[PDB]
Amino acid sequence: QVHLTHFELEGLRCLVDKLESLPLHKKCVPTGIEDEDALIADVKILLEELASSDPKLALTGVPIVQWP
Amino acid sequence: APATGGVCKPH
Amino acid sequence: RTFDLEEKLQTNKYNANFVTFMEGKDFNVEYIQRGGLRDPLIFKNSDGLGIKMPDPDFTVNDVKMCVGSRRMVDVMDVNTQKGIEMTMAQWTRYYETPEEEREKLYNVISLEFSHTRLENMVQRPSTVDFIDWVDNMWPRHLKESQTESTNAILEMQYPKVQKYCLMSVRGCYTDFHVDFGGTSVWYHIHQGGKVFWLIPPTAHNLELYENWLLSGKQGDIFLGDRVSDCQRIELKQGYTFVIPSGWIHAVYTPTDTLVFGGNFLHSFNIPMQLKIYSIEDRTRVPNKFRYPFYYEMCWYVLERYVYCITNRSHLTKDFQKESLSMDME
Ligand SMILES: *CCCCCCC(=O)N(O)CCC(=O)O
Ligand SMILES: [Fe+3]
Repeated sequence: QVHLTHFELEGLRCLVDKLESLPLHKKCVPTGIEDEDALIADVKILLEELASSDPKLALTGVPIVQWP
Repeated sequence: APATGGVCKPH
Repeated sequence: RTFDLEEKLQTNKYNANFVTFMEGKDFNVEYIQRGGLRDPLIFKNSDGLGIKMPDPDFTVNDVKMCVGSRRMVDVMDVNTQKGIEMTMAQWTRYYETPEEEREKLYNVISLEFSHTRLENMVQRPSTVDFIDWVDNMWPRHLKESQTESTNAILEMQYPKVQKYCLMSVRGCYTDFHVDFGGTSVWYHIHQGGKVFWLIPPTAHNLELYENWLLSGKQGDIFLGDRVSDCQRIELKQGYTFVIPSGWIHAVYTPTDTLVFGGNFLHSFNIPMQLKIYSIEDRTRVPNKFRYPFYYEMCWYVLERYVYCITNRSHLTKDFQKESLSMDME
């Protein structure tokens, strides 16, 4: 239903792979984060479900992430 | 001396 | 420095065309979504960018009074490319000294002035606010809690890398580098002028760059000779320059100059951001010269994406509550 840019999809897969593969002493999980393993798991599911993003429809002129 | 971060300089 | 910087400024060989001249109105989120902020941009005027600058005759002594005579400032010794420290009042005295009376060439490129009186006198391009990870991803109650106006790491509640004042005397030179964390940079020539040599972040050029850093022979080798392609370009007074993640660049100051600029990470060139970070790690850059709280920020980025798309939060209850309270303001 949501459409990410391929820039973002590629980026987020790099990011997840990166953070997941760091050892504990370099992971730097911040104090606001609850369960970093469940967050990772969720990003992986999300990227599979968003893999068919339509590049046209993603060009909304508004970022996905904004404060309400 | 206190440690700093976000200092712009080459190398 | 055993290469002649004067011939690097005179030769016509750095003749690549990498920069796009743009009108401010076309620099929007749609443009970023479609292009990924991959191309260096110059805005010859500020129409449509949404910037604000101080008064056009603003002096270094004015900067000093806004941040404090006693603020410690990192200064670069141009001859060595090493850092020293002095007070802003001492920097001001050096800067107001006539050219012939200055013993050495020093440059200030790292004065971050958020949470000082100068902060509200400078506003960056609007589009940057929409995509900066600091503004859009970092827990807002942390950012708002910052009181320290220096870059003291124990006082820092967020990555304080958003607004820098650069003060450069004629003849200053900053050797080739990539901005910290793979940040993109906006850079506004308030007064004076700068000459940049720009080198694209191809896999080959980034290997050369790392190898050049690991060799320790940066005084001996002008990097812009060692690469495939390099654009030398002049920025004049009133121009605003945007430098994408990973671009290798060196800068010369032909006249006394004052610049306002700043750094941002964004969601459209993450792979390059990570790549730069890993060059810093391998070449052992001290944390002082790096993006603060880099991986922490990356965790928060993942959380925001998940939350905004699925409505499932991976923040602690207490951070959820802090965020909810702010949504209600
Ligand atoms: C990190 C501070 C914002 C960007 C300006 C410093 C810098 O990295 N430069 O490339 C400019 C160097 C200069 O003007 O001498
Ligand atoms: Fe730079």
